[PDB]
Amino acid sequence: KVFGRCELAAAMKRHGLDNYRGYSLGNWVCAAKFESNFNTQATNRNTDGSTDYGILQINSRWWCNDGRTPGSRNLCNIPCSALLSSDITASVNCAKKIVSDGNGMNAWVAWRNRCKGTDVQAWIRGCRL
Ligand SMILES: [Cl-]
Ligand SMILES: [Cl-]
Ligand code: NA
Ligand code: NA
Ligand code: NA
Ligand SMILES: [Ru+3]
Ligand SMILES: [Ru+3]
Repeated sequence: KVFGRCELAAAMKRHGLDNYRGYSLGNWVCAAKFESNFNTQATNRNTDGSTDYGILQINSRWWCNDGRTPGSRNLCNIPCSALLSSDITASVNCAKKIVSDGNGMNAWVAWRNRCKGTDVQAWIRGCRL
């Protein structure tokens, strides 16, 4: 599923991501924009052999099981394919664990490089929320 901007903002809010660990909704929408262009089916292989999955590009090195990332963990206790669903529940619940791990949203390199310190509220501007 390719979400609309305001559609994803609303789904993220319903799932409790708005202001989760202090990160306003626009931060999450901005991260999803640059990680996946709002496409739940996005996958990308990393140089270390792990793969990133879903709207928030969650990595198989630590967070989900894909059966092909040696020495990895599955800290969200989910198959990585669950992060590709049109229903964002699995991605949101796993993202909550990631953002609580110590470094906040810096876990998402694209958030740090493209959203952090910008006017992230623009990503939810105009949305009925
Ligand atoms: Cl915001
Ligand atoms: Cl980047
Ligand atoms: Na957009
Ligand atoms: Na894994
Ligand atoms: Na594996
Ligand atoms: Ru850690
Ligand atoms: Ru930890």
